[PDB]
Amino acid sequence: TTTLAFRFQGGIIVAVDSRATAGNWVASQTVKKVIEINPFLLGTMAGGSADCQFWETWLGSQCRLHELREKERISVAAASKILSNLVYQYKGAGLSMGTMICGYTRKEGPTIYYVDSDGTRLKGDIFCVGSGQTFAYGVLDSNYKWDLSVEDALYLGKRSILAAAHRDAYSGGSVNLYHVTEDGWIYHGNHDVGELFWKVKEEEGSFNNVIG
Amino acid sequence: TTIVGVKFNNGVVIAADTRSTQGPIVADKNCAKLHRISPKIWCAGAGTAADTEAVTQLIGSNIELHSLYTSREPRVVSALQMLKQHLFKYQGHIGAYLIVAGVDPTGSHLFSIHAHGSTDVGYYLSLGSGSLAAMAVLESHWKQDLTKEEAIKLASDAIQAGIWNDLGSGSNVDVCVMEIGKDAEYLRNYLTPNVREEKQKSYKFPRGTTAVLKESIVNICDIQEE
Amino acid sequence: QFNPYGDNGGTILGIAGEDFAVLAGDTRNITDYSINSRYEPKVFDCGDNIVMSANGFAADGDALVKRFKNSVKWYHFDHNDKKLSINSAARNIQHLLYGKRFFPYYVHTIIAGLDEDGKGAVYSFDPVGSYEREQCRAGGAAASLIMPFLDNQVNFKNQYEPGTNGKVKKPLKYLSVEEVIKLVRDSFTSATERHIQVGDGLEILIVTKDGVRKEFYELKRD
Amino acid sequence: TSIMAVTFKDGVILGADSRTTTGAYIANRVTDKLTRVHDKIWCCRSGSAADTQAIADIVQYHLELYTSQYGTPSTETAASVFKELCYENKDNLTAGIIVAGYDDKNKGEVYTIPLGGSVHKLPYAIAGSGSTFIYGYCDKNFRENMSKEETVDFIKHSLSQAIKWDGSSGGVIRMVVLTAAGVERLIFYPDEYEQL
Amino acid sequence: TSIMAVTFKDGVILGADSRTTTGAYIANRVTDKLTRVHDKIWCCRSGSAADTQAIADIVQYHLELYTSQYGTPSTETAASVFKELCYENKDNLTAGIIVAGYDDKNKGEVYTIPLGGSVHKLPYAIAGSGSTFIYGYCDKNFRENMSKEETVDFIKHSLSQAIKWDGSSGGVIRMVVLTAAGVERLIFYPDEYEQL
Amino acid sequence: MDIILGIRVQDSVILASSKAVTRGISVLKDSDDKTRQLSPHTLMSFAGEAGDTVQFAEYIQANIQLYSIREDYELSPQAVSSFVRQELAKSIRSRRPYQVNVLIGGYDKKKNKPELYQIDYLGTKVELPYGAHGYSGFYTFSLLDHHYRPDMTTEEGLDLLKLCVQELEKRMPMDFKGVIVKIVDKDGIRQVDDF
Amino acid sequence: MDIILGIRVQDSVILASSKAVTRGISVLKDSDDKTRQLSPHTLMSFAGEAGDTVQFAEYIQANIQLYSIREDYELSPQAVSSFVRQELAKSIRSRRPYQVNVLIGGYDKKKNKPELYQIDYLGTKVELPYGAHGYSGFYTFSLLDHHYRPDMTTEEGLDLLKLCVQELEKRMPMDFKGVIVKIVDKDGIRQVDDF
Amino acid sequence: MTDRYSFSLTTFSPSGKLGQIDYALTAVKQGVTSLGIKATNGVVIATEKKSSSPLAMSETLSKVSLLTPDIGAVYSGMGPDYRVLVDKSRKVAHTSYKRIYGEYPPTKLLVSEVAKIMQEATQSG
Amino acid sequence: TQQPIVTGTSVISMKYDNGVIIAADNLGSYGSLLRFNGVERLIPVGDNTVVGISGDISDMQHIERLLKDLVTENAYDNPLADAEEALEPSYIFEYLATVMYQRRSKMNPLWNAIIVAGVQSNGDQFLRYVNLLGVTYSSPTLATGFGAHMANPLLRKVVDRESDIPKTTVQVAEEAIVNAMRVLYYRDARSSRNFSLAIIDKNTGLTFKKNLQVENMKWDFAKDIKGYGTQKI
Amino acid sequence: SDPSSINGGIVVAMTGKDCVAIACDLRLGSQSLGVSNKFEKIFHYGHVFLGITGLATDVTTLNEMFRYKTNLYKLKEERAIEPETFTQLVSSSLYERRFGPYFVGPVVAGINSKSGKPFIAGFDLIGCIDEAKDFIVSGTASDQLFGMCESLYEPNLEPEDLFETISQALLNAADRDALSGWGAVVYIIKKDEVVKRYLKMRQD
Ligand SMILES: [Mg+2]
Ligand SMILES: [Mg+2]
Ligand SMILES: [Mg+2]
Ligand SMILES: [Mg+2]
Ligand SMILES: [Mg+2]
Repeated sequence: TTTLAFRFQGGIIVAVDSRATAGNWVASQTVKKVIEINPFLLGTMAGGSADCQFWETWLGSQCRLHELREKERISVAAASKILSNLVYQYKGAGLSMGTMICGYTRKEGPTIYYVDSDGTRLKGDIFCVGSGQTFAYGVLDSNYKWDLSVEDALYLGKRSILAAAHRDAYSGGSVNLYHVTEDGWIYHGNHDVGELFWKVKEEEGSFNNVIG
Repeated sequence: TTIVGVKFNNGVVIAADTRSTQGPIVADKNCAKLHRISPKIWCAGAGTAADTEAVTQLIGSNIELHSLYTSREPRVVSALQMLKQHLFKYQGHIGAYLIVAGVDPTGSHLFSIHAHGSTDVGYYLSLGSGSLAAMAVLESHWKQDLTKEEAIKLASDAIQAGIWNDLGSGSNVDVCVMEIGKDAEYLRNYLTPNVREEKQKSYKFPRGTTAVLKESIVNICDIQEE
Repeated sequence: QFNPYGDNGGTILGIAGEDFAVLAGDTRNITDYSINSRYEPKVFDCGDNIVMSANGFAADGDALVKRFKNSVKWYHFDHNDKKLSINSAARNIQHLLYGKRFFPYYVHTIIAGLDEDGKGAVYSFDPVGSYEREQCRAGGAAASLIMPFLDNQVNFKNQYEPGTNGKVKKPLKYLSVEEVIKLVRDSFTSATERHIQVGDGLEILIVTKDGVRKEFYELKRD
Repeated sequence: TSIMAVTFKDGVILGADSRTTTGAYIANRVTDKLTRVHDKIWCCRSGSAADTQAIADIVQYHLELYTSQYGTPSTETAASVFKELCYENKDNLTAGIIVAGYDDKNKGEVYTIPLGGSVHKLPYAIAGSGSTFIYGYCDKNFRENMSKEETVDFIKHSLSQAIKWDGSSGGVIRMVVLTAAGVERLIFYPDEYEQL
Repeated sequence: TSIMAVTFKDGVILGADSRTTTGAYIANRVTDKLTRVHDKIWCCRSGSAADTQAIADIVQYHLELYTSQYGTPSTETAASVFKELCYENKDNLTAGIIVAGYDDKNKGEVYTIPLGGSVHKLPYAIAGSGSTFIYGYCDKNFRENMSKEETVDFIKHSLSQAIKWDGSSGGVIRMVVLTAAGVERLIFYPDEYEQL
Repeated sequence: MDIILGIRVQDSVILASSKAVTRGISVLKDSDDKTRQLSPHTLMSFAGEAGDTVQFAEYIQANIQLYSIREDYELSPQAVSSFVRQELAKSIRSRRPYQVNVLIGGYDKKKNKPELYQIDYLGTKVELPYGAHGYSGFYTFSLLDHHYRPDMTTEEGLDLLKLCVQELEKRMPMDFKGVIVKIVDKDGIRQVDDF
Repeated sequence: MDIILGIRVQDSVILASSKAVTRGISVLKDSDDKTRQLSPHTLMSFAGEAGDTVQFAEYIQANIQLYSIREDYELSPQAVSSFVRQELAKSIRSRRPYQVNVLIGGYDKKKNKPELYQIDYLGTKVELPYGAHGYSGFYTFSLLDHHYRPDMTTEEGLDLLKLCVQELEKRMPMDFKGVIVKIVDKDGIRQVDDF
Repeated sequence: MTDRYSFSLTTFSPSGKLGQIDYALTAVKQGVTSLGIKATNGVVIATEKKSSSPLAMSETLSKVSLLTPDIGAVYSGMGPDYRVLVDKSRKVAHTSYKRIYGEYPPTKLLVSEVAKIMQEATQSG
Repeated sequence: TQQPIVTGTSVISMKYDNGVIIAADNLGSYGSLLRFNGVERLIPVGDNTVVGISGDISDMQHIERLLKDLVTENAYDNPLADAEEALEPSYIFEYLATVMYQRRSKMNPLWNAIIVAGVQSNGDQFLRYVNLLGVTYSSPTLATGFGAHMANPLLRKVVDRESDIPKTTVQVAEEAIVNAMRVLYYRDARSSRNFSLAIIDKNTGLTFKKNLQVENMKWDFAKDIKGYGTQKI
Repeated sequence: SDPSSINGGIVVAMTGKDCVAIACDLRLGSQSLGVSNKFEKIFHYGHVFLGITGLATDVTTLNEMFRYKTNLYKLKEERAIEPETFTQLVSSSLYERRFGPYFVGPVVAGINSKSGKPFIAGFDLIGCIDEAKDFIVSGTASDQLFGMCESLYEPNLEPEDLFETISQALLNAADRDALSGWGAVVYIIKKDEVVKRYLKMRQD
C-alpha cells in the first residue's frame, strides 16, 4: 500500500494506490483506499482494510449526528478525534490502522490529521503511509511547495504514488486522486499504473533505467 | 500417493497411481512411480519423491555391480538389505517409503520399507496417503492362491480406491507384473479413467496479440570458421 | 490445544454481467486428504434475488449464510416487506462479519445479484468485513489458479489488437450469460486438473430479473 | 507390542503378538517379532522396529562370525552382544529386547535387556506395551520346570490378556519352542485365544 | 494408588491400599482411601487427594440433604451426583472415583467414574496407578455371585499384586464390606498379603 | 517519544522537549510540541508510548482546568504533581497501564519559587533542580552536575541547556530534530522561538 | 554500518558512504571511511555487521593486490565483482557467514566505461546505474528513478547525490553524521573533501 | 606396518626408458593371443581359452567380460590383473558417469577411465 | 478447551433404497488401554432416528441425556407427540448441530463426531454428519475417524452417487457395512470385535441389532510369514 | 525469511510442434523492494536451455556451475550436451546437496539434436525430476502459472502460436504476483534457430 495526503494553497491533495495483497498473492488491483466519509471529509486506508472501512464510515455516521445536533459542519479536528478516541479504547485488541483524516473548513482551512491504531493523532502538512511510503515521501519532499497550482499538486500526488507503485512490490494497480476544497472533495479519476508509467516515462524523461 | 504390492501363484505384482503433488497443487498428472532396481526387481515409492528416486538408483546401481561381480542375477533380499541399511544410517532423514517386489532364483518376493530402516514381509501391502483406501480393498478381496489375472485386478482396484477417495492420489494406474521364469512386464498407464473433457472454448490467440519490445536471433551454434 | 477453525476446501467464483450475475462453486467438501461429500451445496439463494456463498471453514460459512438469510427475513418484518437491495445486503454482511472482528468467521464471502438499476453486481468480502463491488472474483482454494485466467479472458489484460503491436488494447466488449458460463466451466475444469481439493461437481446459480436459476455440471472425481 | 520368553523343563519358549502400529493405524497385523540370531538363540523385539531389526541383524552377524571361529556361542554371549550395542548406543536407540536360547550344558536361559542397556537373567521375562497388564497374572501363574504343554498354555493365556487390554498388541500369537529336539514354530489365531 | 470395588452374592466390597506419595516420598503410609458418603454408599478415591476429598465431602452433603427430604438414596443417585461434579468441573479436577453401595432392592452395585466424568456401571471395577498391573489377573479370576470369603480373597490377591509392582501403592490393604447385615471394616497387613 | 529535559533556575523552570515523531522507519513530523499547559503557571512535558502520552497529558490538563474553574483557584505545582503521580501510580496496576513519563515545571505564586518535578510511568515522583527521562539524563547529567548553580539566571540556564542539547546531538544515534524550549516563571508560560 | 549509496554517471562512478559508527547507545565516531581501494581504478564500499565488514573488505583488498602483483595487471571491475560475489556466496553456507553488503565502483580502462556493482551478503550481484544497501534505497530510489540520466556529468551526479542525502537526513530516524563521497574515473580514485 | 613404499617403483632409466612398463609389455607379449575386428554394423572381440588343466572348467573363467550393456573387453597378459581392472572399469562406469548423467558412458570415455587407472599404477607410490 | 479421555472410535453409515444403516463398535478406549467393552454408541431417538457418536464418551453420555430430555420436552402439551408432531431426524440433527457449533464458539467443545441416521415423515432417507467444530455435511455414505479413511472407500463402491441409492437393497447395504466393520477391526488399533448395527427402514421401521461380532476373518496366511526380510525359519 | 521467495521471479516452459519455448520475468528484489529489472533467469549451454527461479545468489551460482560442467562435458565428449542428459546432470548436482540445498526451481528446455524431439523438464530444489509433456512452471507465481497454462495450453502449437500462449501465460500470472514482473523474456526454440523476445508489460 501507498497512501499520501498533503496541504497546499488550493486545499488538500489525496492520492492512493489500489493494490491489495495476501502474502505474495495479489488479491485485488481495484481496491479503494480513499474512504468517502462524507462529501467534505476523506480518510485513507492503510493497515487493516476492514478496520479502516468499518470505523471510517462509522465516523461518517458520527459526523452526521454531530451536524444534526449542532446545526454546523463538524471540524476536521473534532472528526479526527472521534476516530482516534475510538481506536484508543480498542488499544491492545489488535486493530490495525494508519489513516489521514482530510478536510477543509472555514475555521481551520485545509487540515490533515494522521490517525493511528496506537492512538496517535498528528496534525500535519504532508503525510505518507504504507509499505511504499518512503518512495512517495522522496518525490513529495523534493517537489512540494505551498504555492503549487491545483493542476501541479494533483500531478505531484499522482507521480509520488507512481514512484512507490514502481519500486514497492506491494503497491500498484491504479492511482486514485482527490482534491479537497472548502465546498467539498472533488474526485480526479482512476489512473492505471501500467498505462501511467509509460506515459510518464516518455513525457517526463524519467525512469531511464527501465526499457520501454 | 497410492502404491500397492500383491503376491500371486507364480509371482508378484506392484501398482501405483500417477499423481505427484506440491502441497495441494498437482505438479505432474502422469508421474511414473514404478521404478526399476534391476530387470526383475521393481519398487514403488512414496514420501519425498527425490529420496525415493535417488535411493532406488543408488541401490539399483550397486545391485548391478554386485550382479556382475558375483555372476548371479540380483536378489530382492539384497536390494532389501542394502536399502534398509542405507536408510537406517540416515535415521529417516531420507524420506523414502518403498514397496519392493521382484523375482529371482530364490523365488518371488514382496517387502515394504519405511524411511527409518524397518522392513516388513507380506502377501499384500500398501503405502502412501491412499494406503488406507487401498488396504480396505485388499482386506476385502485378497485370498490365498490368486492367479495372475486376479492379482492384477486386485492391485489396480486397490489403486483406484486411492485415486477416487484420497486427494493425494489420482489420474492413472501403472502396473508391473513379475512372474517366475519370465520377463517382468511393465504396464505403463494400465488404466486411464481420468482423461480431461474437451474444454468449452479454444484459447489460441490471434498472432500479434502480445506486445513486443525487442527481437533478436540467439547464437546457439559454436564459433564459426573463416 | 483446541483449534476452533478448520479448512473445508472448496472454490467459488462470482462474475457480474451487463444485466445478469453468476455465482458458481464446486460441490466437493473435504478435510485434509479425505472427501467428506461429493455433493454439498455451497452457493445459496438467500431471497430477494440475492445469491451468497461463504467459502472456507464450512461451519462459519453455514453460520453466516444462516444469519444473513435471517437478516433478510427480519428486514421484511421491520421495513414493510421492502426488497433488500444488493448494496444494502453487502453493507449488512459487513456488520455481521465485523461483529466477530476478534473471533472471525474464517470465510471468504461473495454475494451476487442485480443492483437497483438492473445491472449485474458481485460483492466480495474478507473474513472481517472489508468489502467491495467487483466485476470478477474467484474465492477459495484455487482462486490463484482462476483469477489470472479471468484477468486475461474477461478483462482482456495483456491482450492487444494485432498489427498495432501494444499501442491499441483489445476493446472490453460485453459478455453474454452463455459466454460467462463457458469461462466458469473452463475455470473449474482447469482448477480440478491442478488442485486436489477441487472436483466432483460444479453448481452455478444464475441471477437475472426473471429470478434465480441453477445449473449443475460434473467434475472429475479423483 | 506384547512379548515374553519362558524357561521350562526341556528348554525355553518365546512368545509374541503380531501387531505393529503407526499411531492408531495397524501397519502390519501379521508381524513376526520372534527373530533368529542363531540356530537355537532367538529374541523378542520391542520398541523401534528399525532399531531392533538393525540390532538383531548386527548380532546375527556377530554370532555367525563367532561360530566360524569359536564354535556355537552361549545364550549369555548372545545377550552380551545385544547389551553391548544397546548400552553403548543408548542415546540413539529405543529397543527393548528379550534374548532366549537353548544350550545342552545350560539348557533354557532367558535374558531381558530393557531401554537402558542393562542385562537381567530371569526364569521368564515379559516386555512391550502390553506387558504392563499381565505382571500380576504372570507372577501368580508362573512355575519353574513346567512342561512344554503347560508353558504353551501359560504364554497363550498371558499374551491373550495382554492383547485383550493393550490396543498396541493384537493379531496372532506366535511362539517359538527351543529344546534339544530342535526348533518348533507355533501359531495361535484370535478365534482360539480370545475365548480363553 | 490401587483401588477396586467388587460385587458379590450378598452385596459389594470396596478395597484399597494405604499409600499416598509426594513424588517418591511416602507422605502417608496408613491412608484411608475408602470414604463414606452415606450409610451404605462408599467410594474409592484416586487422583488428586484435595480434589477427591472436596468432591466426596460435597457428595456426602448432597446425599445427607437428599435423605432429609426423600429418604435413602440409591447407589445410582450417588454415582450421578459424583458424575455431575466430575463432568461439569473436568477442566479443574484430577479425580478417578469408584462408587460402591448396597440397596435391598438393587443389592450390590459398582459405578466407576474415570477422569473424563463418564459413568460406567460394572460387576467390578479397578482404578488407580496400580490397577494397570492387575487387569489380566482380575479379568481371569473374577466370577459373579462369589461368596464373601471368595471376594475378600479376590480383592486381597488382586491388590497384593498391584502393591507388589506399583511403587505408588503400598502399606495395608483396607476393605469395607457392604451387605444387608451392615458395614464391616477389614484390614490386612504386609506380612499377611506379601506371602500370597 | 524521545528526549525531554528540565532545569529549575533562580526564578523559573525551563523545559526542553524534542520535536521529532518517528513511526518506526520514517520521521513523520519534526515540529511536535510534547507539552501541555495544565494551568497558567504549570507546564507538563511528556514522553512514552504513542497515543498514551497525549491521551494522558490531555486527561490531566482537563482535570486541572476543571479544578481551576470549580474553586476559582490555581493549584500549587506540588499539588498538581501529587495528583499526576497518583494517576500514574493507579495506572501501573491497571489492565493496560499508561506508558508515560512526565516532567512538571511550575512556578508557585504563593512561595514565589520555581519547582520542577520528575515523574515516571510507575508513579515515581522526585523534586529536582534538573531532570530528564529515558537516556537523556545519561548524556546530560554529567554536564548539569558540573555547571548547575541554584542562583542561575534564565539566560544562563538556557546556555547550559544548549550545551546539553549539543552533547545529545553529538553522541545520540537518533536524530530528534532539535528541541522546543519553554520557560515557566511568575508571569506564566512562554516559548523560546529561536533555539 | 548504515547508509551506502552508489551512482554510475557518464564517465565515473560515485560512492557515498556514511561517517557514523554507533555502538548501541553512543556514536563512537563521526568520520569513519567505509571503503577500500582494491586496485587503482576499483573502489569498494561496505556495510553490515561490525568487524566482519572491515575483515572482509581488507581480505578482498589483499587478494586483488596479490593478483595485481602476480600478473602485473589490473583486473576489470567485472572480474573483481565476480571474485567478490563468489567469496560471499561461499560465505553464506559457512559455519559463520560474513554479514557484509558491498558496492563495487570501478572504471574499466579497456572498455573506457564506469561500472557499478551491487552485491549483498548472500552473494546477490547486480550491475546497476545506481544502487544502495539496507534502507538507503527506500528513501533515495524514487529520486534516482526520476532524475537519473546515463549521460550525466560528475557534477550533476554529485548534485543528485546531495538531494538523496538531504532526503535521508530529513526522513531517516538515525543520525548517520553525513557521508564521505569518492569518485572513480579514468584517472583513478579521489575523495570529494567538501560535502 | 603402513605402506612405506610412497615412492615410484617405475622410473626413467638414462636412455629414457620406463623399465617396468617395457617389462609389463613383455609379459603381455607372452600372453595368449586376443584380437578385435570392427565391422560396419558391429564389433567382434575374440581370444583362446587356454585351459590350465582339463579338470578345470574353462567356462567359469571368463576372458571376455561385459563392462556395460554396450561395451565389452578382452585381454592378453596376466589374467588376475585383468579381472581386477574389469571390476574397477565396471564400477567407474557407474560412479564417474551413470550416477551423474543417468546413462552409460561412451566407449572412448570408459576406455579413458581405464587408461587413467593403468597410468596411475605406472606413477603412483 | 479439553482433551478427550474415554473415547469411542469409528461410526459408519450409508443410505439404501428404503432407508439408512448405521453401525459402531462397543468399545470405550482409555488411550491405548481397551478399558470398557460394553459401551453402546448408537442411541435411538423414537422409532425413526438413530444417533451414532464417536469421540469423548463423557460428552457422548451428556448428548445422550440431551436427546432423552428432547423427547420428554417434545411430548409436553403435544397431543400429536406420537404422530404428526413426533421428532424427525432433521429436527434432532439441527438441534445437535446448533449445540455443537455453539459449544465450539465458546471454546468449550463437545469432543465428538456425530452421525444422525433416520427416515423422515415423507419416507426420505436422512443421513448427516456433525462434529466438535460444528462442521456439517451429508453424503450417501458417511463415516467418522478411521471409518472415513477405510469404510467410505468400500461403502462408496456400493453407492458411489445419489442415483445408486434406489439400486441398493438392505441386504447388500448391510453386507457392505458388516464387511467394513471387519476391515476396521483388522486395521484400527482402537477397535473391538463386538459392535452394534441399526437399520431404519421406511417400511419395517427401526431394527436395532446388539452383540454382533466380526466373523469370517482371514488369519491363516500368517503362519507362512517369517522374519522381516532374510529369515527363513 | 523463506529463501525461495526473497528475490521472487518465475519461469515457464512449453512444448509445441517441432519446437519448445521457455520464458521468464526479469525482476530481482529484496522482498518488497524492487532491485533489478534486467535479472534474466534463463541461460543456455549449447542448444540446451536452463531457467532457474528462487534465491538469486544460487541462480547465479548454479548457472556458473552448469557452464563449468557442460564445458568440461563438451571437451571430453567432443559434442554438446543433450537436454535429456543435462536434465540428469541437474538432478545429480542438486541431490548431492541433499542436506544443504540450493533454494531453486530449475527448468530445462531444448530439442534433442539427433532425434529432433522437443524436451522440457522441471525440478524441485532437491533434484526430483518432473518430465511433463505439456508444460513446466516454477517460481513465486507457480500456482498462477499452473492455472494459466492448464487453460491456455493445447498440444502441437506452431512456434509463432506457442509464443503467444506462453507469453500470455507468463504475463497474466506475473501480474497476479507482487514479486514477479518488471519485464519478461521469451525464447522460441527450433532445431537450428532460436528467437529471443522481450515483452512489454506493466512495471509495478
Ligand atoms: Mg482435483
Ligand atoms: Mg533410531
Ligand atoms: Mg487388541
Ligand atoms: Mg507484480
Ligand atoms: Mg510494485
